[PDB]
Amino acid sequence: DDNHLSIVTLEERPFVIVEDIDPLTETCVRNTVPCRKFVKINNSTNEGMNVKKCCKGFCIDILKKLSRTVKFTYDLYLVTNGKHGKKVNNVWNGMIGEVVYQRAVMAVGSLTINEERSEVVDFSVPFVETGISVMVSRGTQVTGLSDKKFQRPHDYSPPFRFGTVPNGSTERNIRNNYPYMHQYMTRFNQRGVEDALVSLKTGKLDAFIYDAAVLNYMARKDEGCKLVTIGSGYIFATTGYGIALQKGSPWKRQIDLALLQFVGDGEMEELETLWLTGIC
Amino acid sequence: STRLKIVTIHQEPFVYVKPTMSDGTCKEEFTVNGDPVKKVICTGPNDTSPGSPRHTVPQCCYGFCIDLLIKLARTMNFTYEVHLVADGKFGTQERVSNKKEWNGMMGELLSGQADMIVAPLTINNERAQYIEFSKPFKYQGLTILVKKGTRITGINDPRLRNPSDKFIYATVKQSSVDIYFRRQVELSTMYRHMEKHNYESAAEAIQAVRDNKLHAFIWDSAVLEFEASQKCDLVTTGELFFRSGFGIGMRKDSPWKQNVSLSILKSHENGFMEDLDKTWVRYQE
Ligand SMILES: N[C@@H](CCC(=O)O)C(=O)O
Repeated sequence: DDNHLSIVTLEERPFVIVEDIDPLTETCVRNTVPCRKFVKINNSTNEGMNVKKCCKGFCIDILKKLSRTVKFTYDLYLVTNGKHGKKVNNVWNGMIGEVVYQRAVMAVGSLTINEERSEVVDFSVPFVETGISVMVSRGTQVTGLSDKKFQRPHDYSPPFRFGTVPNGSTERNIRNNYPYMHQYMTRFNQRGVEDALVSLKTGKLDAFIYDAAVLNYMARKDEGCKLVTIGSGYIFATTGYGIALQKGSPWKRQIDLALLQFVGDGEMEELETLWLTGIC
Repeated sequence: STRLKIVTIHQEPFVYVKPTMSDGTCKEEFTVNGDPVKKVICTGPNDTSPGSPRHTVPQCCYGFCIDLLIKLARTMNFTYEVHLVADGKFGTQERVSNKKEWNGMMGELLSGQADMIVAPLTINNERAQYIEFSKPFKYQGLTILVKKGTRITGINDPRLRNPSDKFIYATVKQSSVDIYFRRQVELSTMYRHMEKHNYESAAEAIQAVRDNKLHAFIWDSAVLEFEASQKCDLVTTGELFFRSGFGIGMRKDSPWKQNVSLSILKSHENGFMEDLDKTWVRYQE
């Protein structure tokens, strides 16, 4: 009861991967765990149904280890009110919002630790290193986020075409730090990572700016090893993914010690080899 | 209220320690950007040899961690006084007797000799059982320092994993690296080799690699990469075999701990931390 926790996640391969359940036997198998998704009946009603799906991936394996070590059970669900988390008219949506508004005891996923989120939720120790990286076709001459081609894009003719996936930690950082860059970039907003890689590969974008851990993975998997992150995977604004918990959560202490134990015992390295390797 | 007692440790480029001038002040110097180097007076033992008295003298302290302290104190509006850890160590928990005790900066923080550790202090499970760490102010890991020309592939090299007295390697006593090798049973062959050779300080180990008295030094990459960048007779080898971060250390009931972590996050996000890296860590090659 008090040991059985509502937990929220969000698909973002390879950290969280969602699969359809076998119509028979309506059971999740192999390395997967049950995860439900609220799906609307139509757009003229608030009626919806939870759909039973199956979840796996690097962060799901972390959750499994935490459940075993810290001794809790859980009911995992996928967020439908936004994505990772954005404050809109002073109200948090996404995984952060689910925790703030007490619909979830914790959020487990590719959830970036930053200052403004830490004002409304508690974060565990970082368990995956991340930050902001820049993906380009191999050889592209950009030094980093502070390259003038990004900071003063109209000082070049034609200007560099670059964008991010809006409404997450990367856009929030660029909006605050580089106002001119930010208002230029929004015309190149990408709906998601997969769209952005297509845009790069077909020459509609010159650079994609995004979460470092996801971008470095996508570079390792790129067909032909043509797309790279700059600086051999350099990271601006270094941070990590953290488990988000409600402020003052009684679970934070044991989650922190468990994650630190996993790192110190080498258990994290095997998860990295299992989920995050690629040819390039 | 009261000024905070800050404990730190000599560890270039995070903390440099130099004598005061004759008048008891710290010489005015300027960074590689031309800006003044911020220095603080830090007291610490005049004799650092083992088993010796630790009567103290004022000294000058500066570096990445001292710049970070100054920023934290300005942000959260506390005053402070800095001293160097009396026993020269970062901190491990050792059996005494069935008691255990913490040494190093860890022991000073838990005993009240310090109120905050500001140093390249590795966040790990063992220490977090007893103190509060901030979110990391630096992400790094472990690597291996050797003399230029020495070829070892990394942590899985047979000269490490099947050791003999023909190839000596070591780390710093009573450090997080000591803890790491003592903890993992799969590393016990290496741990037993290193226990015969571990050094009292990183500086002494690095000097011993230069003098060909130590063939490999296993230590923090943030430190070893800096050393290699300045001393071209030294190189790192094998790339990071473990990843870990440095955090500010406080007692679990410190009133400052929430805002210390928020300030660290803010500094990563607005480029302050990267400016410190440009000033102190990467600028040579
Ligand atoms: N991990 C990011 C999402 C991707 C990004 O914006 O870089 C977040 O938690 O907001």
